[PDB]
Amino acid sequence: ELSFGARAELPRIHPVASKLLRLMQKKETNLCLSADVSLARELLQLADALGPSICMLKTHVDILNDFTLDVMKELITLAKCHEFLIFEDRKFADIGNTVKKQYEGGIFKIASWADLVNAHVVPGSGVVKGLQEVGLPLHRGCLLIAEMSSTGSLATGDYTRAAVRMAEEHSEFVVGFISGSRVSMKPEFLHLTPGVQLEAGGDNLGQQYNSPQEVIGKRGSDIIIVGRGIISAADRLEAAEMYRKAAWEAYLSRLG
Amino acid sequence: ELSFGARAELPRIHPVASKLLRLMQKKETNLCLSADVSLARELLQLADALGPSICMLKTHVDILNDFTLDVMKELITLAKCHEFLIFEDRKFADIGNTVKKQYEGGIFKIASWADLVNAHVVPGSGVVKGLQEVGLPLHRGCLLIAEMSSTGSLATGDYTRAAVRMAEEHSEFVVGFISGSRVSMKPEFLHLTPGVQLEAGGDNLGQQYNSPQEVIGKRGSDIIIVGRGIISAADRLEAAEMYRKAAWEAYLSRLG
Ligand SMILES: O=C(O)c1cc(=O)[nH]c(=O)n1[C@@H]1O[C@H](COP(=O)(O)O)[C@@H](O)[C@H]1O
Ligand SMILES: O=C(O)c1cc(=O)[nH]c(=O)n1[C@@H]1O[C@H](COP(=O)(O)O)[C@@H](O)[C@H]1O
Repeated sequence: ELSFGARAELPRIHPVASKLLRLMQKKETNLCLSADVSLARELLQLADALGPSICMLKTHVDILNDFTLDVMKELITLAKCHEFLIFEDRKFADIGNTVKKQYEGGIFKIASWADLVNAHVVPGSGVVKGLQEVGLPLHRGCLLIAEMSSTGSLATGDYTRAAVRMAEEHSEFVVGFISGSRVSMKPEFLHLTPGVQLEAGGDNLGQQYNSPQEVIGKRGSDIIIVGRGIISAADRLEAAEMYRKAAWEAYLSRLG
Repeated sequence: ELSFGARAELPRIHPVASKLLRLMQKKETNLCLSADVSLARELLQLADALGPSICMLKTHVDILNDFTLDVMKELITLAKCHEFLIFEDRKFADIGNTVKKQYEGGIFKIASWADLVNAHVVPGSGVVKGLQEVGLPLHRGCLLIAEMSSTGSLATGDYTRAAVRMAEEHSEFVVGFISGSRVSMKPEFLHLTPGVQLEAGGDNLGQQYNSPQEVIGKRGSDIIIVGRGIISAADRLEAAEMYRKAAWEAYLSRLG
């Protein structure tokens, strides 16, 4: 098993994956903040304060009440300052012809500011082809949703295998997965795992939590995605540091 | 098999489904326009001119370059004038806690103007529970994506059966499906079928077309969803009338 720094140099590595893996090793962080807030001011204050602690800030641009492209300009300034990627968790899931417009256009112009986006594999490989026609020219990357954290998820068995095949057949653009575990044996591919908290539990709408030690250490994922475990805490900086140290040590102990 | 008018009166019918079925029978239309345009002025001119020909106007609010809530106010005025429902084809596909905010909030406030939305069933029933916590109080309906029109679709076999079970277990809010065929034997549930053109063919990004006669007449669906077959035509009114007459006669001939 290679370190994040060594994976950053693999011959078939995507440039976006390389950039991410380099800053993970430099900063000793494999934490992605899920910035699930409705106010631009809170998004930007979290990005600035937690920037040093995170490898990635995950957005849902569509829940931001005061979205403007200028808010995202301010977010990019912080991403460059503190060295983290921006991941818009848009979960594209339409035919190729539709998702290309949803990615490039509308009010959000997601491709103009998001290093990474993700997509469901249920519509077939046209979802990836449509996205890649915008994303490849704009030097972006994509994650495929191979497993989900929610109760009743149908992303199991043959579905997960189909997501891995689709990623591996589109390595020019697909850099990894949203998954609960290592699903690809190819080290060029990032595994990002949501549904993470230090304590056992869930929410009232099907979210299920596992710990950083379980998903990084036992299940072999690379990055933890954490929302409420940080966002709902009083001191979001110390919460981010707890999650960072948990995920980083779990990674180190798997490397041996 | 019951007429649309008789289905509108079924004991377990959802109010949104009833409203739709009534106006389908009154206007002799089972055509949903897929208004896949980037300009508000073109969206509203199509809604006004084609309103009399359609039972439903399907939006992708996220590809509209000049979206404002006022554009949607003007769209509702036309929907009320010409009697059609508004369906935002957002394909919600996240955990319940996330989709409730994506449905109610952000810039688009989808629940404030959309009669219908749709959701993928891949995350489990939490996607429906989250949406229904916004949609039930706002008297809205939801369609579940049981089958998809695109090449390589994984929405087959057990997946389609899971979508039908999920719809049937959430009949307070789920009024039907996006499907290629009749998938539910319960007549209270609408079947809407995209991937429709009069001529054989497809697009370059995995879209596959079948005719109105095939999907309404042979496959037993209720409503055709048509985008480019109308939108790319020079005379979009006559194109809409051709699709309306095709879908309506296919429906009548199945009734006998
Ligand atoms: O794509 C994701 O990040 C995602 C996939 C999934 O399987 N589960 C999942 O929870 N998510 C997202 O990750 C975040 C989880 O947030 P918390 O449950 O608050 O930690 C939310 O923004 C979800 O939309
Ligand atoms: O939800 C849908 O309407 C949808 C599901 C699906 O399986 N296939 C499908 O094409 N659609 C949508 O229906 C429309 C099809 O448009 P045309 O291919 O131009 O007729 C697009 O807006 C798609 O996003």
